[PDB]
Amino acid sequence: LPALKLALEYIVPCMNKHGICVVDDFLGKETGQQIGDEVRALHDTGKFTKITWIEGKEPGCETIGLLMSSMDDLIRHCNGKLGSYKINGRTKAMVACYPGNGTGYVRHVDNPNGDGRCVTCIYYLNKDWDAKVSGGILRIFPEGKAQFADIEPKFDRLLFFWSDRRNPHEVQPAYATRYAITVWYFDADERARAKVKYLTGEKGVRVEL
Ligand SMILES: Cc1nc(Cc2ccc(F)cc2)c(O)c(C(=O)NCC(=O)O)n1
Ligand SMILES: [Fe+2]
Repeated sequence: LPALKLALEYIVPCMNKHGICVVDDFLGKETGQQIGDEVRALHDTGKFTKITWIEGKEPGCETIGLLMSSMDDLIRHCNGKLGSYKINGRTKAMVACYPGNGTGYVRHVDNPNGDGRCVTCIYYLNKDWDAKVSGGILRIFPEGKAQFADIEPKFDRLLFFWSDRRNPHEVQPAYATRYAITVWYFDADERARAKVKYLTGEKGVRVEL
Protein backbone atom coordinates (compact mmCIF):
# COMPACT_ATOMS: atom_id res chain seq x y z
CA LEU A 1 0.00 0.00 0.00
CA PRO A 2 1.37 3.48 -0.95
CA ALA A 3 1.76 6.09 1.81
CA LEU A 4 -0.96 8.30 0.30
CA LYS A 5 -3.43 5.41 0.40
CA LEU A 6 -2.57 4.46 3.99
CA ALA A 7 -2.99 8.06 5.15
CA LEU A 8 -6.27 8.92 3.42
CA GLU A 9 -8.01 5.55 3.85
CA TYR A 10 -6.79 4.26 7.24
CA ILE A 11 -4.89 6.75 9.41
CA VAL A 12 -6.74 10.06 8.98
CA PRO A 13 -10.27 8.46 9.08
CA CYS A 14 -9.28 6.46 12.16
CA MET A 15 -7.60 9.40 13.92
CA ASN A 16 -10.61 11.68 13.39
CA LYS A 17 -13.06 9.06 14.69
CA HIS A 18 -11.26 7.12 17.44
CA GLY A 19 -7.92 8.89 17.95
CA ILE A 20 -6.12 5.51 18.17
CA CYS A 21 -4.80 3.80 15.03
CA VAL A 22 -2.92 0.54 14.42
CA VAL A 23 -1.10 -0.33 11.19
CA ASP A 24 0.36 -3.85 11.26
CA ASP A 25 3.08 -5.09 8.88
CA PHE A 26 4.25 -1.52 8.25
CA LEU A 27 7.71 -2.08 6.76
CA GLY A 28 7.99 -5.87 6.42
CA LYS A 29 9.96 -8.66 8.11
CA GLU A 30 13.31 -7.75 6.55
CA THR A 31 13.25 -4.02 7.33
CA GLY A 32 11.62 -4.67 10.71
CA GLN A 33 14.39 -6.92 12.03
CA GLN A 34 17.05 -4.64 10.54
CA ILE A 35 15.69 -1.95 12.87
CA GLY A 36 15.61 -4.55 15.67
CA ASP A 37 19.34 -5.10 15.09
CA GLU A 38 20.20 -1.39 15.03
CA VAL A 39 18.23 -0.94 18.27
CA ARG A 40 20.06 -3.85 19.90
CA ALA A 41 23.32 -2.32 18.64
CA LEU A 42 22.54 0.86 20.62
CA HIS A 43 22.39 -1.32 23.74
CA ASP A 44 25.41 -3.54 22.94
CA THR A 45 27.74 -0.57 22.37
CA GLY A 46 25.96 1.08 25.31
CA LYS A 47 24.47 4.29 23.88
CA PHE A 48 21.39 4.02 26.13
CA THR A 49 21.14 7.31 28.04
CA LYS A 50 16.65 2.83 29.13
CA ILE A 51 15.87 5.57 26.60
CA THR A 52 18.11 7.07 23.91
CA TRP A 53 17.37 9.84 21.40
CA ILE A 54 18.25 9.16 17.74
CA GLU A 55 18.35 11.67 14.87
CA GLY A 56 18.31 8.96 12.19
CA LYS A 57 21.46 9.91 10.27
CA GLU A 58 23.87 8.41 12.83
CA PRO A 59 26.05 5.48 11.58
CA GLY A 60 24.30 2.14 12.15
CA CYS A 61 20.94 3.93 12.44
CA GLU A 62 20.17 3.99 8.70
CA THR A 63 17.08 1.80 8.95
CA ILE A 64 15.80 3.80 11.94
CA GLY A 65 16.23 6.80 9.61
CA LEU A 66 14.21 4.91 6.97
CA LEU A 67 11.48 4.34 9.59
CA MET A 68 11.50 8.05 10.46
CA SER A 69 11.30 8.97 6.76
CA SER A 70 8.43 6.51 6.30
CA MET A 71 6.65 8.03 9.32
CA ASP A 72 7.16 11.58 8.00
CA ASP A 73 5.89 10.64 4.52
CA LEU A 74 2.74 9.27 6.17
CA ILE A 75 2.05 12.41 8.23
CA ARG A 76 2.93 14.58 5.22
CA HIS A 77 -0.08 13.08 3.41
CA CYS A 78 -2.21 13.61 6.52
CA ASN A 79 -1.41 17.30 6.87
CA GLY A 80 -4.44 19.56 7.32
CA LYS A 81 -6.80 16.56 7.50
CA LEU A 82 -6.08 15.63 11.14
CA GLY A 83 -8.59 17.52 13.28
CA SER A 84 -7.62 21.17 12.86
CA TYR A 85 -3.91 20.43 13.33
CA LYS A 86 -1.03 21.78 11.24
CA ILE A 87 1.98 19.49 11.70
CA ASN A 88 5.07 21.66 11.20
CA GLY A 89 7.70 19.32 12.69
CA ARG A 90 8.56 16.52 15.11
CA THR A 91 10.89 15.41 17.89
CA LYS A 92 13.78 13.04 17.27
CA ALA A 93 13.19 9.30 17.67
CA MET A 94 12.92 8.00 21.21
CA VAL A 95 14.26 4.45 21.32
CA ALA A 96 12.90 2.87 24.50
CA CYS A 97 13.80 -0.39 26.23
CA TYR A 98 11.76 -2.07 28.93
CA PRO A 99 14.40 -4.47 30.40
CA GLY A 100 11.91 -7.30 31.01
CA ASN A 101 12.37 -7.60 34.78
CA GLY A 102 8.74 -6.70 35.54
CA THR A 103 9.05 -2.94 34.94
CA GLY A 104 6.26 -0.98 33.26
CA TYR A 105 5.13 2.65 33.11
CA VAL A 106 2.33 4.14 35.23
CA ARG A 107 -0.78 5.79 33.77
CA HIS A 108 0.25 9.15 32.28
CA VAL A 109 -0.48 11.69 29.55
CA ASP A 110 2.32 12.44 27.07
CA ASN A 111 1.40 16.12 26.60
CA PRO A 112 -0.92 17.29 29.44
CA ASN A 113 0.08 20.97 29.43
CA GLY A 114 0.20 21.68 25.69
CA ASP A 115 3.92 21.62 24.90
CA GLY A 116 3.12 21.34 21.18
CA ARG A 117 2.90 17.57 20.63
CA CYS A 118 -0.44 16.49 19.18
CA VAL A 119 0.31 13.00 17.81
CA THR A 120 2.26 10.14 19.36
CA CYS A 121 3.71 7.72 16.81
CA ILE A 122 5.17 4.43 18.09
CA TYR A 123 6.83 1.59 16.17
CA TYR A 124 7.15 -1.80 17.89
CA LEU A 125 9.99 -4.29 17.31
CA ASN A 126 8.99 -7.30 19.40
CA LYS A 127 8.85 -10.59 17.46
CA ASP A 128 6.51 -13.38 18.60
CA TRP A 129 5.27 -11.25 21.51
CA ASP A 130 2.59 -12.89 23.65
CA ALA A 131 1.15 -10.37 26.11
CA LYS A 132 -0.63 -13.14 28.03
CA VAL A 133 2.73 -14.24 29.44
CA SER A 134 5.27 -11.50 28.70
CA GLY A 135 2.90 -8.65 29.62
CA GLY A 136 3.96 -5.23 28.31
CA ILE A 137 0.49 -4.23 27.02
CA LEU A 138 -0.06 -0.57 26.27
CA ARG A 139 -3.44 0.30 27.79
CA ILE A 140 -5.02 3.52 26.51
CA PHE A 141 -8.04 4.98 28.31
CA PRO A 142 -9.79 7.13 25.62
CA GLU A 143 -11.52 10.11 27.28
CA GLY A 144 -15.31 9.85 27.48
CA LYS A 145 -15.76 6.20 26.46
CA ALA A 146 -16.45 3.59 29.14
CA GLN A 147 -13.78 1.22 27.78
CA PHE A 148 -10.01 0.96 27.29
CA ALA A 149 -7.82 -0.03 24.33
CA ASP A 150 -5.25 -2.82 24.69
CA ILE A 151 -2.33 -2.75 22.25
CA GLU A 152 0.24 -5.55 22.08
CA PRO A 153 3.77 -4.26 21.22
CA LYS A 154 3.64 -6.58 18.18
CA PHE A 155 6.58 -6.68 15.74
CA ASP A 156 6.33 -4.26 12.80
CA ARG A 157 3.30 -2.49 14.28
CA LEU A 158 2.75 1.27 13.94
CA LEU A 159 0.55 3.16 16.40
CA PHE A 160 -0.90 6.69 16.28
CA PHE A 161 -2.77 8.44 19.08
CA TRP A 162 -3.49 12.00 20.26
CA SER A 163 -0.77 13.06 22.72
CA ASP A 164 -3.08 15.16 24.92
CA ARG A 165 -5.42 14.36 27.81
CA ARG A 166 -7.77 12.41 25.53
CA ASN A 167 -5.36 9.47 25.70
CA PRO A 168 -4.07 8.60 29.21
CA HIS A 169 -2.12 5.35 28.92
CA GLU A 170 0.02 2.89 30.89
CA VAL A 171 2.60 0.26 29.97
CA GLN A 172 1.77 -2.82 32.04
CA PRO A 173 4.71 -4.81 33.57
CA ALA A 174 6.83 -6.59 30.96
CA TYR A 175 8.61 -9.89 31.61
CA ALA A 176 10.57 -9.83 28.35
CA THR A 177 12.79 -7.22 26.72
CA ARG A 178 10.37 -4.81 25.06
CA TYR A 179 11.47 -2.38 22.36
CA ALA A 180 9.72 0.60 20.78
CA ILE A 181 10.55 3.75 18.80
CA THR A 182 8.45 6.90 19.32
CA VAL A 183 8.23 10.21 17.49
CA TRP A 184 5.93 13.05 18.52
CA TYR A 185 4.50 15.47 15.95
CA PHE A 186 4.09 19.20 16.62
CA ASP A 187 1.03 21.33 15.86
CA ALA A 188 2.11 24.80 14.68
CA ASP A 189 -0.39 26.75 16.80
CA GLU A 190 0.04 24.83 20.07
CA ARG A 191 3.82 24.80 19.59
CA ALA A 192 3.75 28.59 19.12
CA ARG A 193 1.83 28.92 22.40
CA ALA A 194 4.17 26.47 24.15
CA LYS A 195 7.40 28.22 23.06
CA VAL A 196 5.93 31.29 24.83
CA LYS A 197 5.32 29.77 28.26
CA TYR A 198 7.66 26.77 28.63
CA LEU A 199 11.42 26.18 28.56
CA THR A 200 11.15 24.22 25.31
CA GLY A 201 12.84 24.73 21.93
CA GLU A 202 16.38 26.00 21.26
CA LYS A 203 16.15 28.12 24.42
CA GLY A 204 15.54 24.99 26.52
CA VAL A 205 19.08 23.80 25.71
CA ARG A 206 21.69 23.86 28.51
CA VAL A 207 24.84 25.92 27.96
CA GLU A 208 27.99 25.42 30.04
CA LEU A 209 29.45 28.41 31.89
C1 LIG B 1 5.85 9.86 28.04
C2 LIG B 1 6.27 8.46 27.72
N1 LIG B 1 7.56 8.16 27.88
C3 LIG B 1 7.97 6.91 27.60
C4 LIG B 1 9.45 6.70 27.80
C5 LIG B 1 9.84 5.60 28.76
C6 LIG B 1 10.23 4.35 28.30
C7 LIG B 1 10.59 3.33 29.17
C8 LIG B 1 10.57 3.59 30.51
F1 LIG B 1 10.92 2.60 31.37
C9 LIG B 1 10.21 4.81 31.02
C10 LIG B 1 9.85 5.81 30.13
C11 LIG B 1 7.09 5.97 27.16
O1 LIG B 1 7.57 4.73 26.89
C12 LIG B 1 5.77 6.33 27.01
C13 LIG B 1 4.71 5.38 26.53
O2 LIG B 1 3.53 5.71 26.54
N2 LIG B 1 5.14 4.20 26.06
C14 LIG B 1 4.24 3.29 25.40
C15 LIG B 1 4.88 2.05 24.79
O3 LIG B 1 6.13 2.03 24.65
O4 LIG B 1 4.09 1.13 24.48
N3 LIG B 1 5.34 7.60 27.30
FE1 LIG C 1 3.38 7.66 26.82
